[PDB]
Amino acid sequence: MNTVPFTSAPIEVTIGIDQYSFNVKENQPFHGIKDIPIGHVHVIHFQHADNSSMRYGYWFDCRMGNFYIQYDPKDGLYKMMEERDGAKFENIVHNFKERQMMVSYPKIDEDDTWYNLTEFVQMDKIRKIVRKDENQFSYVDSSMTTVQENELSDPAHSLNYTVINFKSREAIRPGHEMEDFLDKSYYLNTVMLQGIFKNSSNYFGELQFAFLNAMFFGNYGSSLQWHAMIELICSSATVPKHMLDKLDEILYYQIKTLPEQYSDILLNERVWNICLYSSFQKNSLHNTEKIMENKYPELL
Amino acid sequence: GAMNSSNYAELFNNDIKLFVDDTNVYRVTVHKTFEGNVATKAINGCIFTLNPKTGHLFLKIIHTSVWAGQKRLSQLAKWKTAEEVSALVRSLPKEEQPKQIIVTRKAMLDPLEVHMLDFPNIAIRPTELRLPFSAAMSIDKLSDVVMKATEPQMVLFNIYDDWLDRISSYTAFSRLTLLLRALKTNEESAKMILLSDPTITIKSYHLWPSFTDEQWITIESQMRDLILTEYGRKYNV
Ligand SMILES: c1ccc(N2CCNCC2)cc1
Repeated sequence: MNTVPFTSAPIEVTIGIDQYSFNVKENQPFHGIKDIPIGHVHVIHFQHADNSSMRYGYWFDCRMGNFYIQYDPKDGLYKMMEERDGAKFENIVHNFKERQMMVSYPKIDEDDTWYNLTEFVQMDKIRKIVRKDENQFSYVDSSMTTVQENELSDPAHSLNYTVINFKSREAIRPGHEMEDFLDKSYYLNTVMLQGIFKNSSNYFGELQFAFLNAMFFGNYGSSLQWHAMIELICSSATVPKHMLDKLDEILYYQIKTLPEQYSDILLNERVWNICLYSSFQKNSLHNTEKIMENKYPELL
Repeated sequence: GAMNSSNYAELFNNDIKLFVDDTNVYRVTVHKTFEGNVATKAINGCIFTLNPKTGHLFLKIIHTSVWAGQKRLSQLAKWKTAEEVSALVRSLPKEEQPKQIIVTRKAMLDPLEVHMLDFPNIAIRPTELRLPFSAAMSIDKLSDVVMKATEPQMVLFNIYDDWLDRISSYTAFSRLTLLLRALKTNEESAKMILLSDPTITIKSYHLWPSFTDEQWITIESQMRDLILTEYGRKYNV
């Protein structure tokens, strides 16, 4: 189990770790988060008490270094940093644990929620979507726009998701216009899976990462990307049987985890109604359709 | 965006544009089978593609063979329309290609957009006008060429005959839409109006009779009466 120590908590902030969150008061003796499960990516995110605008946070993997948080009073945010002196870091952490000034990552033993949300998410792929190569961790916030959004303005601070556009020369073979537009299998399997992503694990990883940025930061272009990657599968007549089964599981846990009160904005009525009731794969998402109909029957 | 009353004179500016109407592409008669079931039999159709400024009508005849062995023909008809419009544009010299194409039914937007991805600078637009171009098959010579065709065929007509020698394209379009609206509301009466006087003939290379200016005002007045009337007989007013 790993640890993300905090230098201090100078400003009142709600701190999130994965799907957990807790309130820290201004100048409360908080010095970080312990017992973080190794083997998964994680995200630690922040919303200031004073300005609910700008949720922001850091994707990280504790196997890739020793990381800590320290407030910056000039830039006004909790920053993630790497400590390269490992003896210094162990000593700092051990002191903070002895004085019990850390919250414990509160994973219930029965609980596979985080695993199921991050199954295919790799830190190495995150870092290609979020370009900031000097750091091992990746910053995201509410306002970051996607590469495709900028096509329709600062490139260094963009989310470089894979561009998907159903009315593009990439999606549509000359001579197969009606075929390729009504049955996107060519685009999914040849262009995207074989051409760009290489395998469905990398595809599902981007999809899961887009959902999580949408949910934790209300990042609107992430939500667009999540829905686009769902729709491309559902609108393909020919999808590997194992991909459909795994998609159903993926979506099931995203819908289960979504806050009930955020459904109105984070869920696109047209994509979901199409995918569950009209698409080629309308009969292939049994778990997702059952939880959708029992939790958000209004959207449908 | 959408074409409507507020931007109606754009049609007659000097930016090349085409209206595309697909309402006569896929045409059927419905009948009973020997077993007493119902079946359709396709008949020849046409794409109605019209330059409103010049009166140029590129009439692409859709021969029934194009449907043979195909499924979901009403959906296929929109993509076949799109493929043929795209082929037409590609066949024109660059300086003759349209800058906008206006589809009379919104279901043509995606098929046309997809077929025209090679032409990002051609705007594909819908319209809020309820234009009467379905009545094109009530023009005798157009109906005649469609029904006689034994193979796919493109036929090039001026739908304004020689009108532009005397009137503007705005006035020519208004006359055309009035004639077509009349033919759509009551074909028999409309045609009676247009032909009742044997002395006014249709030139061999024209679609409509050779009315003088004064005769056109009479005709146009009679067509308005018809449309208001039939609106009477229809709503009882
Ligand atoms: C499309 C292009 C040209 C024409 N005409 C041919 C007869 N002369 C006037 C121009 C018709 C349709």
